[PDB]
Order: sequence, then C-alpha cells, then structure tokens
Amino acid sequence: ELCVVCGDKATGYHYRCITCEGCKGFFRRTIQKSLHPSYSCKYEGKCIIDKVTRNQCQECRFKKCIYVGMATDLVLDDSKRLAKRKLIEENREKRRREELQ
Amino acid sequence: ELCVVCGDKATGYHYRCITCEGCKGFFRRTIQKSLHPSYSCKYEGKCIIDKVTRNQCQECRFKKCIYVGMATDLVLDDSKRLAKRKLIEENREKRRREE
DNA sequence: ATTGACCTCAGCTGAGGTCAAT
DNA sequence: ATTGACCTCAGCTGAGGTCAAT
Ligand SMILES: [Zn+2]
Ligand SMILES: [Zn+2]
Ligand SMILES: [Zn+2]
Ligand SMILES: [Zn+2]
Repeated sequence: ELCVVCGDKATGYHYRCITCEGCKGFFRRTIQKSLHPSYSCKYEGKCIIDKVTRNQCQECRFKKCIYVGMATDLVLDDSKRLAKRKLIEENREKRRREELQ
Repeated sequence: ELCVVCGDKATGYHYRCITCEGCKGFFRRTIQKSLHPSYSCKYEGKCIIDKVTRNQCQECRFKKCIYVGMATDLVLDDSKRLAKRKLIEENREKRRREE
C-alpha cells in the first residue's frame, strides 16, 4: 500500500520491502554504483524522509532504506548483472535462430 | 511443512492451503467432477484423516479439506478449463514447427 | 475408477534497464 | 548526474494433466 521508506504509493516488494518505484530505483542505483559511502547529511543524520523530502538528503534516505530492511544482497553485482544481460541476449538469440530451422 | 488435511509432507500452497499432492489432487478431482455430494461416511462423520487413513473415508477427507479452508473457486470450471487447454495447444504447435 | 508423484505451462513477481525531466 | 514512471523478461508459483499402480 504505502512505501515503508517515504510513504507514497508502493508498487509491491522490492529488495524485501514494500516500496515506491522511487525508493526502489534509489536503493538499486546506490548499491549498483556504490554511492552510499559518499553520501553525507548536511545536518543531524535524522532528516525526515517522506515523499516530499526524500530528495532532500541522500544519506538519510539510504539509511532509512537499510533500517526498514532492504536487502543489499538482492542487488546483482556487475558480473551477474552482465550475465543476465547476456542470458537475455542468448535467449533472444536461441529464440531468434531456433525459429528458422 | 506439513499438510493441514492429513499431516504428511506438504508441497506448498494449493487452493489457498498448505497441502500434499494427494490432498491437492483429491480436492481437485472432487471439484472438477463434482463428486462430493456422492461421498458417504460409513461411520460417524468423524473419521481420523492422517496420512495412513486418508483413503479410508472420502467424505471425511473432503470435509476436512473444506474445514481447513481449501478454495473451491480456485478450481477451474469446464468453461475456462478447456479454454486453458485450447490456449496451450496453439502454443505447442507454433513452437513445434520451429525448429 | 481412483490415487498421488511427477510433469507442463500461463501469468506473476520482482529483478534490471530506459530516458524525459530535473 | 540523478530521479522515477514505465518498460522487458527469467523464473517462480500454483493451476491442470499424465499414468503406473491399485
Ligand atoms: Zn518511497
Ligand atoms: Zn540528513
Ligand atoms: Zn494431505
Ligand atoms: Zn468418515
């Protein structure tokens, strides 16, 4: 119903939590690109994260992500990521060429 | 873990309950073919239904199924059941040619 | 005819990607 | 660069079917 991180309309389970597309995208790219160590809260690390303020502070938005339990292990590392892309191309290959003899 | 109907190894959800393949299949065909009205307990409708005695009393087995919550509506009626059949046949011939 | 271990498969769920807007 | 609404698609789930055994 409602994103556990920011509280706007959730789109289902993402990395083991009910979240909006926004918080899902954010968390995914934070882990994919390894951005969190470089996040920094300009004030007390206790920023309110709701849907109006969720872009006001990356550090606090990510911390709230980790807190509600989003699973960093469910974001594929780059090798697995590339394999998936390859597999998707091998299957758009297997289907593409198996459809012709 | 364990079938809520008869108590042996469950294979996950079926018609909204944790059940074995046996109780799944039993409940499926009872509904598909509409058999339950014809099931009759030869003793008090209180037969123990566990994994050894489950084939001893169909009526008691089925009543258990309804009690634990198995969903009759999740069993396709002939209308949509042959509708699923037709859908699968088309796909098998399309994918069979190719190759 | 009935049982149930084992199978196929449609459609869902939840991954990663895209790209107009910022 | 970043965000997020919307996308494609592998693989899971849970229906129905099969068939050796009874
Ligand atoms: Zn959110
Ligand atoms: Zn902050
Ligand atoms: Zn059972
Ligand atoms: Zn009985």
